[PDB]
Amino acid sequence: GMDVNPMLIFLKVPVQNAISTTFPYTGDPPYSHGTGTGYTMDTVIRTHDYSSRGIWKTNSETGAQQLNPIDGPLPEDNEPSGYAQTDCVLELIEGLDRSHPGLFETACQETIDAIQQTRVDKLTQGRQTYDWTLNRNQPAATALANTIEVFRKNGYKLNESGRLIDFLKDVLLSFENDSMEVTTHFQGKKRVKLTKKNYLIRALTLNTMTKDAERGKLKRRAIATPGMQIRGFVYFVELLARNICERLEQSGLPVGGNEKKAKLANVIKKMMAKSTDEELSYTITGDNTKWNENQNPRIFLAMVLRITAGQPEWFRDLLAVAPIMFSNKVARLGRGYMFESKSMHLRTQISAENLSDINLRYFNEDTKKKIEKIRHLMVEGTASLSPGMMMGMFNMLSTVLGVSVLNLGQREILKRTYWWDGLQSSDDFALIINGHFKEDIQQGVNHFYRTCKLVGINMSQKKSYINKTGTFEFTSFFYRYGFVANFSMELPSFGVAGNNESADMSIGTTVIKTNMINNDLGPATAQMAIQLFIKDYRYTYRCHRGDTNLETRRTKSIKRLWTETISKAGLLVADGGPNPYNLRNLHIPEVCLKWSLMDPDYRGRLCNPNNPFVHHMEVESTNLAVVMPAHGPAKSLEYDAVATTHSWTPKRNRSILNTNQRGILEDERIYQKCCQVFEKFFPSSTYRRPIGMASMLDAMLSRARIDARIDLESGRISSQDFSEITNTCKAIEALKR
Amino acid sequence: SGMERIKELMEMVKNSRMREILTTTSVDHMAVIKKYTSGRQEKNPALRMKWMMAMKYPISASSRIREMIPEKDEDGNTLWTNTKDAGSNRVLVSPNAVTWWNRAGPVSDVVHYPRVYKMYFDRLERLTHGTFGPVKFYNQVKVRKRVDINPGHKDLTSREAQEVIMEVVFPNEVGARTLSSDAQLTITKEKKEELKNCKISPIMVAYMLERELVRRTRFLPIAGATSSTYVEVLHLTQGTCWEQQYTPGGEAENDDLDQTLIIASRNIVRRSIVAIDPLASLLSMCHTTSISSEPLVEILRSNPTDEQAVNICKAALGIRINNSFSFGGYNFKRVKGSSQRTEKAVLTGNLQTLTMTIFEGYEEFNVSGKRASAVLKKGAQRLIQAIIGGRTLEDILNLMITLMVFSQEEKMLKAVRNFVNRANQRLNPMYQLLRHFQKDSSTLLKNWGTEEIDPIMGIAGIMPDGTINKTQTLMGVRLSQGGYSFNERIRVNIDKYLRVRNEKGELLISPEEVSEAQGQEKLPINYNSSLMWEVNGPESILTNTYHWIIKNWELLKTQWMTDPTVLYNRIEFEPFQTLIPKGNRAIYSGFTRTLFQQMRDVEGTFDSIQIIKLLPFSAHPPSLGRTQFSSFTLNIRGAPLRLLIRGNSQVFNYNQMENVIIVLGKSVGSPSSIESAVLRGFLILGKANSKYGPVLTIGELDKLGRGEKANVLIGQGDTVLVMKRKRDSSI
Amino acid sequence: VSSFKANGNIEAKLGAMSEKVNAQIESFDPRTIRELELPEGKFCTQRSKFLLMDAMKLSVLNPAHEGEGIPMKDAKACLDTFWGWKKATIIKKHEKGVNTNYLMIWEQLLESIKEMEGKFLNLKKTNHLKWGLGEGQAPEKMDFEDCKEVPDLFQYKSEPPEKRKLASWIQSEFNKASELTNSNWIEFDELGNDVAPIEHIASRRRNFFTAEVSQCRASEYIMKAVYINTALLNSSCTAMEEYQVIPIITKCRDTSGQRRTNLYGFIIKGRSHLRNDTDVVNFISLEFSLTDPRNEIHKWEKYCVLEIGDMEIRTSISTIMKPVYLYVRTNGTSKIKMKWGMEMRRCLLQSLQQVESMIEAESAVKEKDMTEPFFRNRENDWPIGESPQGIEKGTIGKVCRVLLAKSVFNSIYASAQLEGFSAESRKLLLLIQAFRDNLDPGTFDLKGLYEAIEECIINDPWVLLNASWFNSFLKAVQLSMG
RNA sequence: ACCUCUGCUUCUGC
RNA sequence: AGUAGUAACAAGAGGG
Ligand SMILES: CN1CN([C@@H]2O[C@H](COP(=O)(O)OP(=O)(O)OP(=O)(O)O)[C@@H](O)[C@H]2O)c2nc(N)[nH]c(=O)c21
Ligand SMILES: [Mg+2]
Repeated sequence: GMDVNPMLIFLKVPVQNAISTTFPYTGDPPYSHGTGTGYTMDTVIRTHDYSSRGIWKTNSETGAQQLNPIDGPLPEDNEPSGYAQTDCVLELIEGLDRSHPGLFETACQETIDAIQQTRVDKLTQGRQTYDWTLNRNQPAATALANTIEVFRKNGYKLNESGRLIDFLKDVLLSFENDSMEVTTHFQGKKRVKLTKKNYLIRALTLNTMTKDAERGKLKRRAIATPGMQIRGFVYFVELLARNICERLEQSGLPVGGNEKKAKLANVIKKMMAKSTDEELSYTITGDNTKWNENQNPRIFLAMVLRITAGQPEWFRDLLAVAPIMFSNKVARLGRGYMFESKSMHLRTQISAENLSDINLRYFNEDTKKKIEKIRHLMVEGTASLSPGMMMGMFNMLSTVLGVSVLNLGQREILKRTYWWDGLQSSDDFALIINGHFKEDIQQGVNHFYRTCKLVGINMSQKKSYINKTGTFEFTSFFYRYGFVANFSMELPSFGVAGNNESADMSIGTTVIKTNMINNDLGPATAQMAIQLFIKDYRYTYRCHRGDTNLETRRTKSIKRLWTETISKAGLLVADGGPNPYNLRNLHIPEVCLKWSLMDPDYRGRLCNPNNPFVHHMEVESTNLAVVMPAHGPAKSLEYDAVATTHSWTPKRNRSILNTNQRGILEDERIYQKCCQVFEKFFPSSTYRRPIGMASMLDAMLSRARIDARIDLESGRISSQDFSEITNTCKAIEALKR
Repeated sequence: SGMERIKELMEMVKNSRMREILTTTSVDHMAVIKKYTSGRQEKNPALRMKWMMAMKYPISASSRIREMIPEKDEDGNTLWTNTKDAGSNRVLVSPNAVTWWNRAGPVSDVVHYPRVYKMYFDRLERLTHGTFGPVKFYNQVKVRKRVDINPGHKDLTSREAQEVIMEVVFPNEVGARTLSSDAQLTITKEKKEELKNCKISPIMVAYMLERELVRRTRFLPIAGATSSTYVEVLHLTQGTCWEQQYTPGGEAENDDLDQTLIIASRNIVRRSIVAIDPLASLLSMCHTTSISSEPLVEILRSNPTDEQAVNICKAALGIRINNSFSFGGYNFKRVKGSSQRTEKAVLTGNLQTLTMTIFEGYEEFNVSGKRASAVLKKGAQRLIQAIIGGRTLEDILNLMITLMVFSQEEKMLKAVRNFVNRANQRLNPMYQLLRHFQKDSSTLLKNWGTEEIDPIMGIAGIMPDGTINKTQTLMGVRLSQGGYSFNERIRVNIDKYLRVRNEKGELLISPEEVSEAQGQEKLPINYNSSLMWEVNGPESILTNTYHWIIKNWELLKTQWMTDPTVLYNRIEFEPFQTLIPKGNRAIYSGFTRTLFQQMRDVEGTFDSIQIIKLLPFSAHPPSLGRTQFSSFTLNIRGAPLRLLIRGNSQVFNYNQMENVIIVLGKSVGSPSSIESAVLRGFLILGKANSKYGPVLTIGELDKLGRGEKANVLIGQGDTVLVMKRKRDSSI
Repeated sequence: VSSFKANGNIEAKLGAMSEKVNAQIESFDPRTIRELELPEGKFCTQRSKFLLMDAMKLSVLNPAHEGEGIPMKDAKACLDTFWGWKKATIIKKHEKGVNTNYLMIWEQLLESIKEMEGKFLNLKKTNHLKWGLGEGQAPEKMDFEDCKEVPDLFQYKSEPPEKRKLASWIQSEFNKASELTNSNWIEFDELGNDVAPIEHIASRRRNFFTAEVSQCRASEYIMKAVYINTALLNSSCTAMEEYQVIPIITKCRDTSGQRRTNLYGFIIKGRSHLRNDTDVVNFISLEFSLTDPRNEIHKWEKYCVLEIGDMEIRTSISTIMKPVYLYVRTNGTSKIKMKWGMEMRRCLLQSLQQVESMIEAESAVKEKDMTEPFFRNRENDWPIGESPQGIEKGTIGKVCRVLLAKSVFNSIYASAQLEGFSAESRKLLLLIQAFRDNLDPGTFDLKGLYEAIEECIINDPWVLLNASWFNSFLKAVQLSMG
């Protein structure tokens, strides 16, 4: 009667060396269903509770109730606290300035240069963005377009320069307007005038939603998305902080996996060298609890002013904007709630805005208590949220704060029987504390921990632990006298990526290859991963080998291609061909690998540049996929592939056809039309964005004229063309009139 | 032509909306509206594709597909529809359309494909003509380094590649700025020629040209050769416990070969200095070593590299040497005098401590060059005076700057406007101070000074400018002419200890001058030698030595008991000696052998782990010493690691739970309260005792007496009861 | 801020801050810590989408018949191998269902199969089938203004899950999952030819791997999952209004080498207008078994089990009639669950990567490939189980199958309970490791860590088993220490 | 009872 | 009923 228990393997195998078995990433991760309104309310409440002993004010412009815990009473227990102290923060930042002579000045000068150079279109980069013009989320570029358009209609157009800073100027100046005008589509189109207050509340709004597909957690949590007014200001603050973090050896940001690992190793090595043989050394595997909910905009305002000391006032004030806006932020409360009647078999949606005055009879006890606490914070359908940093976004700048505490631990500063150093990456850290005896270690850990509390950093006492230096964890990297592999973290990336036939083949082989190099994917398993990938690709894309008797919508066409091909080894897998891959050729694009084996006609069709399937847009987004790792944010992935008829694009979602927002599809179609024809005059604009104040039309007319002339006096074109063009140009010229 | 595009435009401008857009959207603002979309980045593309590939028409294609292929195929499949994709004029089509086209569509010619996609096709060529050696199994530390990932680049910056690609693919859209460099121009010519008449999308051409032209890098765990042609196949050549010997097809860069030759020569020199007969040992290794299966001897015969270690090897082999070194692409030959290496700290203009070596002494330097030459004088961080000549004023510029940098003066130190990369890896100091003052002399020249040179109607001058002046110049800078016999290779001789002298008997090179920097070869070095571990590298010296001890432990143990001094002198421990600082080898040996004798003397206090740990440190004629050691320093890649005498360290620890010795994180297998081999002339008895007085440091055990037991802070926070032994152990 | 200069600011406030603000370290000794507490309640019940150990197949050796490959044609050929049919009766009630409806669905299905022509089968929307598939069960949607006054209008039930406690069946299923069958379940697609020596080395190791894994019962489930989820996603997408029948098929090969098609039962897909990735498709599963549920009813709470026939067993000194049951169930899944089920082959990679890393680590120190030694010199060198005597050890082959089964069960029983349990218990594992490495581990709030683990153990059978396994590990480690 | 549209689009940040 | 699990699905929207 033997019962199998896979955990018993750890009797013999050190946990880190079989750590892969503790990561269940072959199953579907948890998803939220329905509203995030409950989590949002939760967060708003918690953030206020942790700062509750501060001062309340009513904001003159928004009327929002605003809690200020800064320089409040000192923490009295180990609960998460927001009572950060300005003078303590400034001491740490000054200590960091001292430790890095000239670093702040340089990082500032690089930011000034960037401010001058940065184009409005930088803001086209980003994901879902709250769009105050629609009071809805939109893609970043669309949100940018909408803000620009509504601005110009209301008389703000410094951004016509094309420089980002001029758009920022427009943003601040927009807040003076008596009555910002937008247009709704009634449930059609209609002019709406926002009160100065309405507009300002929208400008300061974070949209909120719940985070799906996060691993390692029983319960769901809320996240937030800021709008366009703040985004450009955040851009520059974080650029400044990034410039600094890059020169901090204790910063985990912004370096990636291998480099993060190198830097951790370095810091152990550094530390160990700097210690004496008689010192103990311990490592805290450290997590901060309620990071987002306990950092404070007012503190980041202090950090920015201090970091930029001595700099031009225009730049300082520019950088200070983001913190100020965050101090004055509000959260949208989400989609609301669904209600149901058993007796009457019906169900209904209420809005988050409804929560201001809806009868409370409909709600469970928990939710009703939430609404009651939230009500005092509500303003024009939003909840005031002065404390905290719900949306995050100051990753780099909060990292600077954490590092500043690490930097305090130098022996010449402390002059104690202990000292410390380590690495910081947002709300993960590793702390290395040294001293002569265990009681020095405890004291040093208390010093570090209490200092953290004085600046609103709260070490999770449940998630953190301590041991003698030698082993530790940091962001699911496991160190046992050197980093070990964690193959299971990467398991979700083994599959068909779902970009297209061409991209997916290259992504699939590259994933195997990078895991062989980086995550100790053994060669036997790597071979099996090829076989399993090929099978999944064939089933997904219905591109089973041409000699197989599976029935799909594709099989008859692929069989013809098969029977008509001489060199079958030349056929791409997506064309019913065999798999050519083994370990040695994983880095070779399929098309290259089979090039010499292809029937010339097949190759010639496959690679016909005239084909109507490939969708090229821009050099800078070519051969790029977005992948979502198991942990952390979505990432651009470069792949190597020859553009062929397999480099196609799946269809767009069509749900918008049934909505008020369906007009947008037509506007999109027009703009693309305009941009495509523009590119026929200026091919180079798919590589490097063109610059100019000239209209698109004037630019194209001047190009056509000069091109027709050189065409003529090169021989390429006849006179009875050169006439037709220059004539057509003059008609366009007049029709423009 | 330009015929149909203008007709289209005409057409569009007839429409009022489009005319408004085209007239009121600047070129700048086009960047915004180009990305205007209702479509969002798919958050779960894997799921979505699985869902959509079940559908009849999941693919979106240009509407012109409808005139290009049949609506239905021979089998009745609809291939396209007229449904517009949301937000465009593309239409919804079946995957059957893709296959149709691939069997029955318009055939194109593919002459440009190999050329446009050369970066990719080259990979296949290198593999098709690669050669496989065998697989070996061993544990090797793979250290994470930034490495090159794309062979065949042109080492352009992103600016210079952009400029080149604009000239090649879109010449009329270049704008004002056109190409400086001759490198840019010659690339432009070639590419223009190779890609003329090319009908592949200029998007792909530009994308490929950019990938191919710019040196790109990546941070990777890499144990062997770091050249890009090796990085490219790292997945194939390197595993956790194995190496697949392999040689890519095609030629190595001369730069990679030169770099590897220097690394090989240094390794050979450093290994040889610790042998009883250095010259014999160096010659042996020279004669067995190969780089990519080329004999080192042939390389040394035909390679012009002038470097100290390289020149020692050349001397040994009867090859004539140029007694010069290169710095910043210019060959330097010291005429008279000499100087001294000194490690000292330096506050730069950035406000930065950066403590690398200085040269301190009188040194006349003749400096040859591409198009220039000069007669630099140098004291201690001094430019005593540099007279420079060349074809162009330009060629006098490069070298002008190089020489101010090379001087090490305070006026260039306190004139810069970090010392590590982001991974916090130390960088080349007296090469980076050049790189900086390269693209920005400005501060240097206006912080250098000037001088009022006499009429002496011959010696011109250069100003804080680049300008030429009559009887002024920079501080110690001149512009004259002069400078065949600089390049002449001389016959030298070399003694048993690697000292190189000319035929007149004058000392040219000594092994101690050889740079101590432990680099990483770009190409594979095989020493093929009994004097070198099969697995290269300093980390591997550590793991291999301890692995070897452990696996031979039965023999080595009885040798330890019966015949110590033969064990100490074994040749397998000589590589390890190269990791021990020269100045510590003897004292460390003395300490170790004494501890081992105490272990022998005090019976029943045997400890195999302690013996294994300390054994390599025995391998040097011992010196007498009072000093007690709590650790021994090893130098691994420029960084001291300390191995603790008592118990476990990060470098060497025994793990009870696995029952293995772990060395720099790698298992190398496994083999009373009284500790006999930790302090010389003391025993550790066990836990400290307050009933034997207060706690002394180690360096205060000084004045105890036979039998007299103390409490000691012995290491890593422990306090123990020691006793000064009654008898002694001698060596 | 511009004029600020620091002067003891941190030191002053540290000296004003309560000593209750501290990070006191508590020494961590696994010998004096308690086991995890599991929840109490009713016994946990089965929640796989298909039967595991209790499944029964009708199969055809070397299928030839008209339309080999066409699922329904294969299903009829498998059905035709069975002669023991008999009027269906209910023997184990779904207490909360209309047990009559399930009987009638079976009869309807059998009849419709009997009479089908074509390659697909869509069932009539009878009242019994509409009930089973939750037709019309969604409340009618209305504007709030039009129903705000209804007395019982209320927030959707949004409460912690009901707790359930461990039962023995889940460990029993796990044991079976890690066992060898005499069928090869996995057929792999081709590689390019081996050319590099390391490729040849890898293929030898790979063949040992498959020879442990392809015959493992866990691998049968993989193939069941991949087939069921693929067919249900394709059908979900293309036949949204149809009650489509999906036969549950796998194909294997004997150790003799002969092909075999296997029919386990059928699925009836409900309507499938799946929009959000969590949106549910209801389905009915009807699966053959020789297991009598009445012996372990807590395992089968959601099922209605029918008796549908008899199976002749014949040692030709006796012949005995074995009841054939049909396990019938309403169930549901989503696009997100179907997608992951389609990818369950990745479980092979999680197991074999770990096994391979163990072979490689030993190879490094032995300076040679330890594959053949590991797979051939079957010493019991890995603790993988426990009997009443004590810890039992197995070969690397056993390890491969146990790790595969763990991975496969993680996929079948994916949950937020498992996610949080896994992450939090991992810290406790690492603390034990730190003690055994002599690294003097300490905690800041061990009590909090225990609660963080324990709140994740609610009602999921796999999580309850994994919690049990952690405790057994803790006890084993404790026994090996004090 | 019919007809039509929709299957990521009022909800996925850094 | 069932899926699920702190809130949802168990078709939605529009026309007639
Ligand atoms: C600044 N230099 C450079 N140099 C010689 O030129 C050699 C090459 O310069 P380098 O760029 O530092 O290279 P190298 O030292 O080989 O680099 P590494 O040892 O880090 O691999 C030096 O090792 C040194 O012998 C000098 N020699 C003398 N006498 N005086 C000097 O001021 C200088
Ligand atoms: Mg956190």
